Amino acid sequence: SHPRVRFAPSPTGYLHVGGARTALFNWLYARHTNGTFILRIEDTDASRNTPQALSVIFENLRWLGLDWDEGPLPDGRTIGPFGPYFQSQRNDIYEAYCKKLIDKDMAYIKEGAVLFRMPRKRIIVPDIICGDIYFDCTLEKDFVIRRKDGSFVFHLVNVVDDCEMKISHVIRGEDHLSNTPKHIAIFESLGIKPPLYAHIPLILNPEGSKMSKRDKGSSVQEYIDEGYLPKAFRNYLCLLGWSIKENREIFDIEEAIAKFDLTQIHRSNARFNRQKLLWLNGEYMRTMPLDELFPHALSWLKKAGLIDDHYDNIPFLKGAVAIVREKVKTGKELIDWIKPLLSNQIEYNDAVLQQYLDNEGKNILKEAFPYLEKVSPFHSKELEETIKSLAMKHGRKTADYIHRLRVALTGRTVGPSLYPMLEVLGKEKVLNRLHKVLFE
Repeated sequence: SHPRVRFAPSPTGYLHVGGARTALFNWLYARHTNGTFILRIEDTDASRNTPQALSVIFENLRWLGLDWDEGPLPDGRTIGPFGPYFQSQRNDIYEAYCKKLIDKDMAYIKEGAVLFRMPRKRIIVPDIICGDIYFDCTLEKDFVIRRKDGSFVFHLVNVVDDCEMKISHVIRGEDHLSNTPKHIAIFESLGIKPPLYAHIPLILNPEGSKMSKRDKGSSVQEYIDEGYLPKAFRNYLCLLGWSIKENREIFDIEEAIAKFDLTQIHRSNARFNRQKLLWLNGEYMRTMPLDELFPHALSWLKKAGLIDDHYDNIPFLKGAVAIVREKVKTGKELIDWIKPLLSNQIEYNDAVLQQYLDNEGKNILKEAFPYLEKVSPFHSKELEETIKSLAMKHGRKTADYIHRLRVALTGRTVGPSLYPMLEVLGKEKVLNRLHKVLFE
C-alpha cells in the first residue's frame, strides 16, 4: 500500500526502449505493491525540451497501457499533491535545499558555484537488483551541485525531488549505479533516510552493443509505426531482464503485476532479440480479439490504403483483415498482404507472369472460370469442392489451380488462405479480375 516510485525522463522527441522498460518496471512495482507511480519531467534545456517531445512521452506510455498516479498531463494539467512535476518549476525548492546544505556546512561556495562536501568513506549501496555494491569513496573529490550559471546538477536535483516527493524506491537503469554514492551522501547530509535502490542492467544487442539513441529500433514510436501491437510490445518489455518461473514468454499484464518482484530481475544484461519480438507480435496478431485488432488495422490502413473512414464497405474490410491476420506478424505485413485485396489494379512482375500465367497457366485458369461463375454460394467450402472436382476432371492437382488463382487475383505467391480469400473478394471481383487476366 505504501511504496512511491518514479519515472523521471527528459523529453527529447522519442521514448527510448530502455526508458520504456524502466517506466514499466516502476509501474509494475507500484501496481504489485498497491503503491503510487509518479511521473516527473526533467526539462533542463529549453532548446531540446519542446511540447512536441512531451506529447511523445504521454502517448507512448498510454499506448503501452501505463498510466501514472501523479504528474503532468496534456494541456498544462497536473495531478498529484507532491507537484509541480517539472524540474524547471522547482528551482526555489532546489535553492532551499542547497542553502540548507551550506547552512549545515555540508556545502560551500567556490568560485561562483556550490560544491557538496563528499564523504570520503566506504559506502555500500544495497541495491535490490545488483545486491550489495562496495564503493571506496576516499578518492572521490567534491562536486558541483549548483553551477556557475545558477543551474542545479542532476546529482542534487534527483535527491531533492525524491525527498520532496516521498519516494520510497528508486528504480532506474544501471548507468546510474556509479553515482548513487553521491546521492546517498546527500540524503545523509540532510538527515533523511535514503530510498532503496534497484538498478537494472542495461539492455544489449545480441552482439554486445548498446541500443544507441540514433540507431534504428531504439524508440517506441518506431515499433508503433511499424505495426507492432501494444500488449505484445509490452509483454516483450517484461521479458527484458525478468521472467515468470514457468518461463512461458506470453502472459498478460495482470499476471505480470501479480508476480512482479524486483528481486527476480536478472543480474545479467537483457538481450534485445528482434526475432523473438517479431514472433511475439505474431502470436498476439493471430490470437487477439478481432474487434480489438480492427481499430489498429484501420489506423495502419489510413497511412495509405483507405480514406478517412469514408470507406463505405466496412464489412469487406473486416473480412480482409480477419484473413490476413492469421498469417502475418506485424501491421506492416498486414498492409503488404491486404494491398492486393483492396487494390483495383494488380501489381504483376514478369517473373510471376512467365511462371504462373503462361499459356499453360491461362488454360488452367480457363478450365476453372466457367465453374467459378456457376458456383453458389460463393463460399469457402463450396469453392474448395469446385476446385477438388476440377482437379479430378482434368487429372490435375488442386495446387495447379490454387497458386495460379492467387497469382492472377493478387500478383502474389503467398497470402491469406485461398478459399476464404475467394469468399471475401466475392464473385464479381474474382470473375472480373480473372476475366481481365485471361482476355486482355
